[PDB]
Amino acid sequence: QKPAACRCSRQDPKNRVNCGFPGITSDQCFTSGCCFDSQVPGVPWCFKPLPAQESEECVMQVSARKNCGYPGISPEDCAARNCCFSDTIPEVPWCFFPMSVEDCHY
Repeated sequence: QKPAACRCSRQDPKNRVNCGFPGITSDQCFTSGCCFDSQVPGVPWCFKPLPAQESEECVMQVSARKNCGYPGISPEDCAARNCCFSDTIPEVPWCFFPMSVEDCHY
């Protein structure tokens, strides 16, 4: 169902991964659980969204993560400094700064 904007907004157009069959409409794309955008040329207009998070300020591409914790920092201690926490991808910052959800459009 319509992924929230930052899951869409926050991806680099060159890293979009196709979603939907070809000629799928805005609505079918969004309701397929993907992102529609018809303003950037040359890239998929119906693409898969970023993995969600509890807060949308924490949603970005793994590479845009700036470290905010330290090896082993607890999810509780990571929250105390008002940082995001995500232990799903290995070998990247599990505690990183969030980014103000505002750049986030469709």
